[PDB]
Amino acid sequence: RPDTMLGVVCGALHVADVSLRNSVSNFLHSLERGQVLPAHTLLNTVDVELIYEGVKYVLKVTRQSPNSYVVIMNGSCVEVDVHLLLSYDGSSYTTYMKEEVDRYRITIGNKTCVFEKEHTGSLPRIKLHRVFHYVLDNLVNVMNGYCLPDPFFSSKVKDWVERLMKTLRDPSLPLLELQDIMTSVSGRIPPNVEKSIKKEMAQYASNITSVLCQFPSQQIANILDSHA
Amino acid sequence: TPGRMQEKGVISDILDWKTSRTFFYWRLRRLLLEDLVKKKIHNANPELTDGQIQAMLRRWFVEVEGTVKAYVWDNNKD
Repeated sequence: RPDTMLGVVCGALHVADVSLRNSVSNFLHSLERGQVLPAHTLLNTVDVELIYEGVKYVLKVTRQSPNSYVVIMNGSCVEVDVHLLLSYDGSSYTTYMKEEVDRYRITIGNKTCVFEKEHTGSLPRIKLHRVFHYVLDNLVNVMNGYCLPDPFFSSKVKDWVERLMKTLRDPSLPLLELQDIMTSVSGRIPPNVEKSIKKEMAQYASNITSVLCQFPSQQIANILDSHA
Repeated sequence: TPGRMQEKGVISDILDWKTSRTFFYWRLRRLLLEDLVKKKIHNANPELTDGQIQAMLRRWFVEVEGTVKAYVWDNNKD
């Protein structure tokens, strides 16, 4: 059968996920019905107090990014993402939710585990092209107004932002993105344009780590321009 | 006949006389605008051929107004 801390995870994000989307749907009540509800009701944070074998589990759950949900134990941060699809440390799992008045009843396939609602730690559950795109998009998604689970942010963004600025100065970006994209649309390809792109990505690559390496923009556009 | 002519590509379309005034009006005014902007572009960079310029202007349109709106180019008015 299941593992307790997974239990807390799928718990926290089941009640959370349901509540978060519901909170949206409660907003939609208020919006058609003209009620100017206070912002807070959209409910990121969900407060779960769940005593398994004497130890209460004290938690909050905050949706952190459109994919990502963060389970927060006393101000901890463990990040999973959904669509029920679950993404965890090492595997994909199936979860079911039975809710009661005061108990929380989770069935994980053919397996059952039961917890009553009536300590303090964190979980370790943890390329330049995606580190860039990913981290940048995540923060602008943060800063579109999604919110923030805990204090750590003011640290987190500092690391994040050096990765941005630094990898943005790093002239291996155009190479890594033009490698990776022109590799993933390698077919359907006209070889005039392929020998052009593949040569010149290759000797952007030869000329990377030069003090004076810039993209040959006008050149790629012009080639596209004549055979367009 | 025009059907064959058009199909074979030495002309772009068959029109109807009655709506010819409006049609040709809107198209020509924008044909003219296109010429004016291309003149600015050529001044900006002599190496580009007129043809490459054509494509470039369309590309700048698709860029500004969106991939969704490419077809609009064939709408005289917009």
